[PDB]
Amino acid sequence: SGVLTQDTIDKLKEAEQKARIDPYTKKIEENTTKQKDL
Amino acid sequence: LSVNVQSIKSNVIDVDYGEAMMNLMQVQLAYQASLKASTTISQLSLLNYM
Repeated sequence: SGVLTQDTIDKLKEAEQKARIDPYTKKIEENTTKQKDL
Repeated sequence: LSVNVQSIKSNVIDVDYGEAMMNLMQVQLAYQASLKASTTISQLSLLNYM
C-alpha cells in the first residue's frame, strides 16, 4: 500500500493529536464553562 | 506519562511494514531467481545424454 500506509500513519498522527489535545480540551471546557457562567 | 512510555515502547519493538516488506522483497528477488536458477542448473545438467 506504500504511501497509503504512510498516509494511514499520517491519520494516526492525528490520533496522537486528539489523544493529546482532548486532555487539553477536557479542561478547556471547564476553563470555558466556569469562565462563561462567571 | 503512560503515553510517553507507550510511544517509547512502540519506537523500540514495532516494525515498519513497508521498510521490512520492501527489504523482504529485495532479498526475495535474489532468492526467488536463485530458485528458478536452480531448476535451470539441473536442466543444463540433464542436457548432454544423447
